[PDB]
Amino acid sequence: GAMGSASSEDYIIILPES
Amino acid sequence: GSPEFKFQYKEDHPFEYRKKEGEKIRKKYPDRVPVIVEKAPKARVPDLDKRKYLVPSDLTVGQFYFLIRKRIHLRPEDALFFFVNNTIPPTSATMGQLYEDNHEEDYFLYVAYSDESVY
Repeated sequence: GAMGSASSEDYIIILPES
Repeated sequence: GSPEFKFQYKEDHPFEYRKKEGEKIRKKYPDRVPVIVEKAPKARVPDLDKRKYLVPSDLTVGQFYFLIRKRIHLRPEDALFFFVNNTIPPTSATMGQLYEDNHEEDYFLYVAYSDESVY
């Protein structure tokens, strides 16, 4: 297939400004 | 999309999608690595709504273990073991060290956790 998203793929990032 | 709670075997089959996802997330966040979160059998740990996560490569394994220990609110005497793709790295290593050792054609990193090591 050929994806056509705009928003990033579903992944829970754990990186605060700290 | 929609949330789901199934083993890696689901994404183990669509090699084309697993690669596309790894490729997109690698370019979106190259300073981070995609990690699969899975609990092993015999464990005695609470469940949280975490299946697919993204962590920085520079994070030390000991620090990463601590964040998850505090996240599951385990007692200090409660045993806890982590296994990144069937291997046990030292707490002095970093997410980038194991990510390099685990470099695959899919670019995904698998992490398991348990109270006791029992296959």
